[PDB]
Amino acid sequence: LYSNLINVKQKVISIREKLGDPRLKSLVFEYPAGQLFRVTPKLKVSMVPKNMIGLPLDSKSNITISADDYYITDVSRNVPEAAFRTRAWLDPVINDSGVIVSGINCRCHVINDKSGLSYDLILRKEREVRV
Amino acid sequence: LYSNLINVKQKVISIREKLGDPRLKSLVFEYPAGQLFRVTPKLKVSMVPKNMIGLPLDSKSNITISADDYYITDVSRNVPEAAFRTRAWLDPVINDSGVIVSGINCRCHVINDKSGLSYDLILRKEREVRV
Amino acid sequence: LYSNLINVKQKVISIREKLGDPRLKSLVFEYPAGQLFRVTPKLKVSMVPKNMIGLPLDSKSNITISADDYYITDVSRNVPEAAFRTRAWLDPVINDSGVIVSGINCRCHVINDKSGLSYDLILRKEREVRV
Amino acid sequence: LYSNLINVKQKVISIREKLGDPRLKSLVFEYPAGQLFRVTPKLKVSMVPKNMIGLPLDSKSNITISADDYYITDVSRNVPEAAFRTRAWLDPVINDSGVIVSGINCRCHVINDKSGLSYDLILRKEREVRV
Amino acid sequence: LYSNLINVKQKVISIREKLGDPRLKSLVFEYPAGQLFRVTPKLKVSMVPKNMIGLPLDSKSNITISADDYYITDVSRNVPEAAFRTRAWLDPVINDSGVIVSGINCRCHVINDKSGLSYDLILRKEREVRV
Amino acid sequence: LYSNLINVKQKVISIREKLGDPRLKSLVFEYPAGQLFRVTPKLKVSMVPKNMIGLPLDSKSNITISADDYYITDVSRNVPEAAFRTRAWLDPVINDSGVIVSGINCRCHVINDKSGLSYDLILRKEREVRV
Repeated sequence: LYSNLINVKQKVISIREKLGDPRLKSLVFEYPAGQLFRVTPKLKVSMVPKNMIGLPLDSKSNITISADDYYITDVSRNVPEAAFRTRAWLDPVINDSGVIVSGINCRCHVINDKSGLSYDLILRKEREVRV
Repeated sequence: LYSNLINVKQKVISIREKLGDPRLKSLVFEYPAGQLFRVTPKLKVSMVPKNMIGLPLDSKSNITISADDYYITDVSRNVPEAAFRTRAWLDPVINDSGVIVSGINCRCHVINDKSGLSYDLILRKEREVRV
Repeated sequence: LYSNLINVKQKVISIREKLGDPRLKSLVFEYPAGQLFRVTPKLKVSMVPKNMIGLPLDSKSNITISADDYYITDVSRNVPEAAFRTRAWLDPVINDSGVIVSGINCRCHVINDKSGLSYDLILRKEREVRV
Repeated sequence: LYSNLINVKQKVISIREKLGDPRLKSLVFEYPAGQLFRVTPKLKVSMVPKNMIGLPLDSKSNITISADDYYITDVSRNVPEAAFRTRAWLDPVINDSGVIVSGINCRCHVINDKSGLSYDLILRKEREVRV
Repeated sequence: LYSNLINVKQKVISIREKLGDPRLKSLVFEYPAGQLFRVTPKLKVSMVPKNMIGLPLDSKSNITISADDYYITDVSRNVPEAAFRTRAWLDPVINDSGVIVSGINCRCHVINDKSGLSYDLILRKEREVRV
Repeated sequence: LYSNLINVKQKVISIREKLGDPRLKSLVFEYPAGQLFRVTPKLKVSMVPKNMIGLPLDSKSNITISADDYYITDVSRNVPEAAFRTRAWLDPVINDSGVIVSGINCRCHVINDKSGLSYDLILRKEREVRV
């Protein structure tokens, strides 16, 4: 069916969090304009190693940076597609208010959507991060 | 035989649309001069990730673009070959008239025709799109 | 034996034409000086995708072209070797005379002869074609 | 569980040191500010071959160096993550004091953390080493 | 033993010539200073495709050439090693005298000697050939 | 154990020399300062093909050379590690004295030590050789 398949995939994946593994990271998005959208499972993510590159703002400049990216493997399709056009945060903290203080700032760099029941995406860290 | 094989392939593939998967996208072509040709199955398509490149209009210019392409896997051979020389639209909308208002503009970039009973093609998005 | 093997290979391959597949293309050569040599089987051929390159006449010029090539897989060794040094035509038309009007002009670019009983060759389209 | 799994992995790996193999090297870190953190198992490490490169301090200079790196395969996750942000020493010697005299100076270059129960890391030798 | 193994390999390979295949080419060398050394089996050889390169005499010149090479697979180790330092001829003709009139001129470009009982070598055609 | 394993590996490999194969080459080192260290087995070695490169003494000069390297596969770990920092000779001749007259001069270029019971190394020929 592909409709209940994504939801059952979320239910079966929710077993992974009951086992304490350190690869699990909390991902949040800001899909609506002002407030946040959180992925339900505390999914796992790997880190592709860094590469030393020029600035993406101006490539032919003295300022250079290291591009750091994260590889998120099992992320449900139930999340809105337009969420991927908005900045994402890995391990964020929410206060008493609706804002976030600390976390690791990332932007969706490349989408892999070959599997029909889950997305898989790589997201690049911002050049300036909070923590 | 290869004649009825393409038609039976269309009939068996028409099962995929009865199952609700999000990878299915509607493809239309404009093979005749003025009006449209629609592929029968609501086939699936993947997105190859973007690459930052110079302008194809003038390569050695300040203006740069991102080349975005789509990978259409199961497309029948029953479609006319000359349709591939005309612009294509992914998820288009047809009004009361014969024209299209909105959709994602693409052009056939590379043809893979190794299989004798279906085409497989990658089509590059236009630099300017409607939606 | 390798002598009757090529001829039996031609006989068994002649079954493929009795089945209507669209990958079959008629190849002709002009091996003797003035008249034509036609390969017996209506063999199949794939199209390797195009690449944008400079002119082979002068590489460091403003004029650029797209190199288009065809991959012919099952072609018998019974054809003369020296035929491969002459221009080839894919889907040609012969009139009442011995000349050809229309067809797709190609030249043998690379030979693969690893198999002892058939050639396999890739042939590059001419920069100027008839149809 | 993933909690006792890392500790049992340390216990089973502690068998490797009871067998005398020469690939085993002692790794120490300086995770707290001033004193040292030693990995429990005398784990094995391979040497990726050297490459001749420019200076990382100034790339477009006359001074060039050879980048030498070590590939540490089985290293437990029980070590603090922040230890990887501090210099590491391969085969170090500790005196009567808390300082180290001799050893091979290295810095964590790339982290591979695909396995959920062990890290695997490559660490680049410093340009100036003690021994 | 490796001594009789090469000779038995020559005897068993001598079956291939009794079967008429077109991949068989006669190779001769000029290992002694003035007269010729012929390999015993009429071994087979494939043609790696051509590449357009600058002149090896002067690389940064207007004169360019195409490097054409041949891949000789089954060649016995019984031939002297020093024969490979001398020019080789594919399909040569010997007259009534000890000289050769026609043939395809080649020089040993790269040696593959991984197998302990046969050589395998690629030999590059000379820029100027006889036929 | 890994201690007797290297010695038994030397004993079992000493069978290879009792069979006459031409890939066996005698390797000697000069690990102590003045006299020689010979590897016990007459191990086999392959030749990686040559590459045309600039001078390693000055890269941006008119003088160019061909880098020739040898791939030594089965070499025991019982040899001292510091031997690899000294020049090596393939097929050397020892006179009545402790010096060597003729042989093929090589230097350890890259070490592969993934296997815990044998080294495997590639060693580059010197630009000037004796024979």
